[PDB]
Amino acid sequence: MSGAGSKRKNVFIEKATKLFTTYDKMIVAEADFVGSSQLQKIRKSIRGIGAVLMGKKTMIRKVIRDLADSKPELDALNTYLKQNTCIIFCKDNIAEVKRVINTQRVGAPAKAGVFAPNDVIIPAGPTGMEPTQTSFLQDLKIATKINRGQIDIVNEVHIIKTGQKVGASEATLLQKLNIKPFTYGLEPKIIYDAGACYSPSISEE
Amino acid sequence: DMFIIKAVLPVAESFGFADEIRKRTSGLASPQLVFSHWEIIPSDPFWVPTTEEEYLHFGEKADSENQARKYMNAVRKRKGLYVEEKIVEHAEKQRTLSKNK
Amino acid sequence: VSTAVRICDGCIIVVDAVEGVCPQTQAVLRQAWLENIRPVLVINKIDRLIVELKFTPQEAYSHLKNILEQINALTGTLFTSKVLEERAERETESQVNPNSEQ
Amino acid sequence: MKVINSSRKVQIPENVTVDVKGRSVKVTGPRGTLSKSFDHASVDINLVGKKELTVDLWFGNRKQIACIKTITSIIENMITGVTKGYEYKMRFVYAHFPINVAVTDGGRVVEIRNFFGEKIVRRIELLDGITCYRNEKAKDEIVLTGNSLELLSQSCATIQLRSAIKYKDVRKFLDGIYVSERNVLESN
Amino acid sequence: MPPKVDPSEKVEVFLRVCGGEAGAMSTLAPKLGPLGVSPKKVGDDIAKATQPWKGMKVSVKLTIQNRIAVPEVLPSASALVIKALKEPPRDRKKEKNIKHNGNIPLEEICKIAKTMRFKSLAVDFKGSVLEILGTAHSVGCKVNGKSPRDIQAGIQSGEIEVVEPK
Amino acid sequence: FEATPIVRVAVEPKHPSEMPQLVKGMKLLNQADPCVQILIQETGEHVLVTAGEVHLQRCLDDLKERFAKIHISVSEPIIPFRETITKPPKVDMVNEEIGKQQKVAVIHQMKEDQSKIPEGIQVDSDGLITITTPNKLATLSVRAMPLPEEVTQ
Amino acid sequence: IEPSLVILARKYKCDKMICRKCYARLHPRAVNCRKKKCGHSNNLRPKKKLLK
RNA sequence: GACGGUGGCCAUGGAAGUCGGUAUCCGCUAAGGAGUGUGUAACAACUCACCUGCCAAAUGGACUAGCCCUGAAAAUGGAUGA
Repeated sequence: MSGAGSKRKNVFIEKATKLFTTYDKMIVAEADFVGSSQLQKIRKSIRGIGAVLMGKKTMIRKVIRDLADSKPELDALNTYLKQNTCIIFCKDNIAEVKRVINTQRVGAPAKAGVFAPNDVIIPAGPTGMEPTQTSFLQDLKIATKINRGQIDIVNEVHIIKTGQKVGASEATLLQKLNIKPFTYGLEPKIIYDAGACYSPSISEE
Repeated sequence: DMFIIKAVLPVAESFGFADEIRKRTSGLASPQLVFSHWEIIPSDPFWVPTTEEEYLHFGEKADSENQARKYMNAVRKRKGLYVEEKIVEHAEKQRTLSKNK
Repeated sequence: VSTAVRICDGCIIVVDAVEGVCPQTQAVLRQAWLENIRPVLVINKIDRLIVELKFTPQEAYSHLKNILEQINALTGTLFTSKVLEERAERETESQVNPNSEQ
Repeated sequence: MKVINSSRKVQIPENVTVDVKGRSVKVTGPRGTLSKSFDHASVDINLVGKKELTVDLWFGNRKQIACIKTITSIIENMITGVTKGYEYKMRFVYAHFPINVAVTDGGRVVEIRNFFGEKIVRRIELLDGITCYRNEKAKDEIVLTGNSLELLSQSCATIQLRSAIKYKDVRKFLDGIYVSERNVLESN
Repeated sequence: MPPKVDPSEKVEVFLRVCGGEAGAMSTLAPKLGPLGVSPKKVGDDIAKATQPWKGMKVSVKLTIQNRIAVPEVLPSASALVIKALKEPPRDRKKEKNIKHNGNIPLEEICKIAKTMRFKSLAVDFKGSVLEILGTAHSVGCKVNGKSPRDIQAGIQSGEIEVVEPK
Repeated sequence: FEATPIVRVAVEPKHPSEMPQLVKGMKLLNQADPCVQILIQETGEHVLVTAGEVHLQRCLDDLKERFAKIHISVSEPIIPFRETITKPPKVDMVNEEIGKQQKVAVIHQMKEDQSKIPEGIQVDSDGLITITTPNKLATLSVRAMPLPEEVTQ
Repeated sequence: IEPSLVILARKYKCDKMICRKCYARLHPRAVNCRKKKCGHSNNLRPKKKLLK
């Protein structure tokens, strides 16, 4: 084929001329690796402050929308764009913009080849019984899955916790588990006012 | 322990149907045969398709050789009362009778 | 089958504990409730569940309940079905309290 | 009509000694050494220093160009393999009529015994240099390691070919020994 | 709607439509056979309760379990709320019959139900509902300015109001 | 006990000289396996009958073994169904009807379906329901309407 | 275990497509016979499973 | 990444994009057909259209027409004359 993704462009020309950069605060956010199903529910105060906007073909064309403002073109001698990264325009204060996305956040399920931190409890419900499942749970510390009047092969409380994070060893034991609600929020690429740039943050500073 | 469907099934199209599935799979297919009443379906079984011009206009095929005529093909003759049909009439000739009917 | 059932003065219900209650038997029996017979219940093929396929006797009990329920339904077509329920609720007439069985 | 062919360069890591006596390679690394023959198509093939071999030929056609690309690719694999040994794991599939797979460790010969009813002894001598070993993964799998990727793979294929049913349906049996984990290496 | 009583003794949520008043269907194991853990429906007339005058046909139901209890809950669906206001002839004896009939105003009743469908999409519950409902159905036109699943009306190509509440 | 649909089958002699044997055999069967129409006929010389569709087949096995050493050939163009008249015309003497000048059949028209077109579709193509036979010594009209299902039952 | 193996087997058995001329099996995403007897048909049908 | 309304209305009382009939809309987004198959009781799950991350300069296609190939099989041993 021959095009852009796999078809020629007629709406990505409009992403540069989508708005004027009237808003004084922007931030590069990594909300693409988290899924679109959960991404639309957390964003209610996230849109109305400037919205989640702009394409990633036009992220290089973004430079003509910084010359209008007092902002320099690059953020801190680098645009910081080597990832699925989108711009979120904000009207919230200099301290509030540091935690604008993390105020309402949620993660996606853990994939093959990565563990990810699991802070929230795992779901429950009737899923039969399996004796071979107990042999795989011997690697883990808790070897008990049947709880209460119901019967099932996974617990109602998270056994996978922070501290057990690794590259690729205990990640195979999560494929034995039948459900993956791995919460680690969303990820700031950088924080930025209108001239000065900062590192990713969760606090007011 | 059982799961139930109450699906209708014509009496003619089962001719050792319940016997096959029962033996093939006992327990996971136990058909209990229970009558109810005769369902009426939109189809008109009749001998010989008359005039194909009509058909060419097209609103299904009926009063002809059909899915419905499978049941009414040649069930008349179980040896039968006659070879096919023997009947005599005196309703013919409208002029001699002098009728408008 | 129907013809057979009304000739014979007695009866006996053979139902499977690994294949459920037989539908054929049920169908004919319902006609046979209009005739005077003495059908004794005997639940068969627990030899399949307990020994041959080899499942634990805890499961057997569980299985049996379903069978019993099925039988209750059968009973309830043209005969009464409340004594059975009562029995299920509390086994036999005497010994009403579990503490007293000690 | 007749077009010049670009050189295809390849970096060589410092683990190994690619020598090239008259357009014909030998690549000596940790796992041992692999030689190979080239100058099929009259190509030129040079060393710049000792971290860069480059193949080329400065006139020709699509046909020649393709060949150039091929040779380089082939050598890259060899380089990879003679430094880090290759692993082609073949898993076998039967437990209705159970399967008996055996391995002569000395001569490096797999011997497949009983599958699809057979009482025969099917012995397949592995190609030069490569080896095998029995591995307990899930009461399954023969792992075939070797440094010549071309040869090992070929051997595996041969085995696969030999462990199937040459008369009647190809799906009545899906059984036999087939490749499972391939393009696999090691550093342990 | 959210659940009326929260599932206790581990969470239990099951999904079969249970359409119409008639029938004694209940959801405990739609992906497996009949039994889940134990027999517990609860009640055969739950369908009726859920769908008295909301539909005889493709009527969705969020079945749940509170360890041997069901409090009757529906999703406030895009089909169920519009068909609630429709006349009893098209809500009764249409179980084995097609229905593509209903062009009356349903403007008021869907506004309150818009929060129950979704609670966070960054849109107006009385403004964006005139686009999302009304011009997305063949059994519900609302005002006759809109068009049933078309590109003639609902997106302001004939309408004048579209994001504003009517 | 006979069947509810009245399931029949064309029992025939394989050989012509074996006809008598066949005839005899049915009677014999009657005592052992209950109910066959060997005598007192609604359709044909003789037909085998049973309590159902599945049992019809079974009883034909029995009419080969034993008895008068009988052997049969069979002709089953499946089990017979029945018809219903839910639409008369508006032509000649019929008071209660649902005929018009566009709906001729229950679905579509008789013209669009095909066949059975003696007269036009604008007065229904189901007409000529009154007749005369012996020069007005036995004139009659007839009306076939749907009988209620409960009543039928 | 078994099912995974079965899939693998299929991949080296069923998946390959054939040419309506030889009936010779090329591979599961093919566009040609790549044989000179066919005449290089490029008119392939997939191989029919035990389901069909 | 491949969504919300949404399980679209129907058939169903299971068919929840995908046994299947007809309409085939709107939100929101970087993008996402009331859905391309695989799969499943139908779903779920997976993939496709659709988009984007990286790598980094060409890509895609429908045809025409030279030579070649396929089409292109037959009778002593054989013919660009060798």
